Amino acid sequence: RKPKWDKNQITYRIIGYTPDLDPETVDDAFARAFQVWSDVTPLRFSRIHDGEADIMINFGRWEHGDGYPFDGKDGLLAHAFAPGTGVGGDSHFDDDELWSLGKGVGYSLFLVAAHEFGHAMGLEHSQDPGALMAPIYTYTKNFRLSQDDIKGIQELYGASP
Ligand SMILES: [Ca+2]
Ligand SMILES: [Ca+2]
Ligand SMILES: [Ca+2]
Ligand SMILES: [Zn+2]
Ligand SMILES: [Zn+2]
Repeated sequence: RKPKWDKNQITYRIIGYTPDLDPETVDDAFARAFQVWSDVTPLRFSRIHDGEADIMINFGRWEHGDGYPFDGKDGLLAHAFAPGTGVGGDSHFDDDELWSLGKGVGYSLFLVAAHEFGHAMGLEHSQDPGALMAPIYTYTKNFRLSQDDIKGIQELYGASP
């Protein structure tokens, strides 16, 4: 009934950056976001620096060339497409927002990314208020995956070796 990736080897590339954080910190917040899923499944993520990747990462504001617009400060935060060719799997983040690692003021890039990557793997929203896949953003200092999230991703790719 649902679409998923054919093999467990997926590539990704950060083709656009934001002015709000150091490039090395951005690369780290994105890798940490992928690991939350690879720790409970057989999935493997490899970063490439040339050519097109399975999951293209980017930033944008308002219409950015895909029919699905953003909306300035606050409101929508980001979005991702289901497993598919071409644009499928791509994750876009709104740059009218202030990205940080939570706290002071802004939205945690690590938290929003972990959520969008669940989409790129084939997950939908969850009715569980405490789930990472819930539709609303909530900041928490000590993050941990809920049973609901673990149960859904393992249903699609199996459990961790
Ligand atoms: Ca917005
Ligand atoms: Ca893609
Ligand atoms: Ca910004
Ligand atoms: Zn987009
Ligand atoms: Zn979502």
